[PDB]
Amino acid sequence: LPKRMRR
Amino acid sequence: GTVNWSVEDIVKGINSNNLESQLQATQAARKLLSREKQPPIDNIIRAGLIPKFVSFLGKTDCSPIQFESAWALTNIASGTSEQTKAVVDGGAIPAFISLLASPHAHISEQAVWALGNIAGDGSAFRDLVIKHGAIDPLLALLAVPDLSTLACGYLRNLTWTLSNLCRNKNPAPPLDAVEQILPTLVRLLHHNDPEVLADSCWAISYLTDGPNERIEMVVKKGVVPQLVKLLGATELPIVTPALRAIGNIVTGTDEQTQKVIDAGALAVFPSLLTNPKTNIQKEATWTMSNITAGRQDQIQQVVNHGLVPFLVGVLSKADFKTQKEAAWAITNYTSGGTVEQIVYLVHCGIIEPLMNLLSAKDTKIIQVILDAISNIFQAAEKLGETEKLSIMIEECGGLDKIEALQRHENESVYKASLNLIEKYFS
Repeated sequence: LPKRMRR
Repeated sequence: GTVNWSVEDIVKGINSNNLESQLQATQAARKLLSREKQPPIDNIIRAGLIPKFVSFLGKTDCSPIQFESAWALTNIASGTSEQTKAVVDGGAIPAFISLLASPHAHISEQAVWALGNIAGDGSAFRDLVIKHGAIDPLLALLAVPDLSTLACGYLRNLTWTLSNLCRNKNPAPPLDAVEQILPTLVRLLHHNDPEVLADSCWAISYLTDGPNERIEMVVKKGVVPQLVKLLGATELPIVTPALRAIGNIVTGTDEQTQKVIDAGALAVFPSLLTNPKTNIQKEATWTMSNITAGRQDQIQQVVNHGLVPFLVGVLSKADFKTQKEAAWAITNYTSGGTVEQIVYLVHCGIIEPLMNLLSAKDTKIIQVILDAISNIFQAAEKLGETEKLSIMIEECGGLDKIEALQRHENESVYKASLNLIEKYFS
């Protein structure tokens, strides 16, 4: 949750 | 087909002087970085592509390459601290902050996301994002009469990025930044989307995890009633951060705690203290322990709401960590309660599960339990009823436990158990 990759 | 290029192909395209070839290779990079099986972030970093992507962020006349490099940089920034650092080191922060002004919602959304990953790395990058001035353009993205007119995924990404600006400690975010952000958080706490609500609650729980001046910044905005309402939600991803924020708040002053009680929180605790999720039971019991450490009229509200039997129940059967928090709740109750209230607590059946817990392999819970026992014995002396309680403790196998604890490694354990044996079991 603190960092999120897209796809 | 920009599907499955090699990094060398990507470098060859990005190094051409052909904006359209560069756009093609940047999209190839993006598709490489958004596969889930081990995206080759380090090979992209090592190829030296980050400065190129960052410069593509400023090609306002080619919005597609803005989008593709924004997305690629977003996914690099999602990685380790070293990878996020590489993005920051390429000058990405002010370029993404400029992109927040873009007329294309998908591009400004991607800049929001990238800034959220950067800030989510930790205090230093969070504060660096704040110093470059991200808060005002972020907040301006939400200056509409009705949040419901914004795209769902857009509003969710903004909320998540804002909560990352609220997150982390040592240091906590700048006071002025928190004050700038809080009115918008309050508005988001009343939105109807579960995910927006969950992330707003997480942000409030971050802001309330600190000293009482931070808690007060939040409580002064009047969000506690709304937090209690969310505490009653059916969606666990909402109840978890609402409960954490409420528990943070009751670690503060007795007047802040009182705001939580005034808002009606205690009426939710029958279901929280029997909640099927172990973490909810643990956090609700932790919250109860910081409420029983309050004033006697607050202990009295706990009693009136019928919550002493629920504390007895969680002491009798629960995950061990929950039982430790219940032991704390009991020792706080007995330390601050009137004799009438301690008597009530014994009448509800506290003694036998307290005794059963003395056979646990955790030193601190044994200290906690022995302290509670001593407090109950002192209330008993105040009533000349120490013999009755001695008999109760002897009748459920407690005396055996205290006597065996006389011979114990910890100093406080053997001292307190020996005190009890000599003062009341002789």
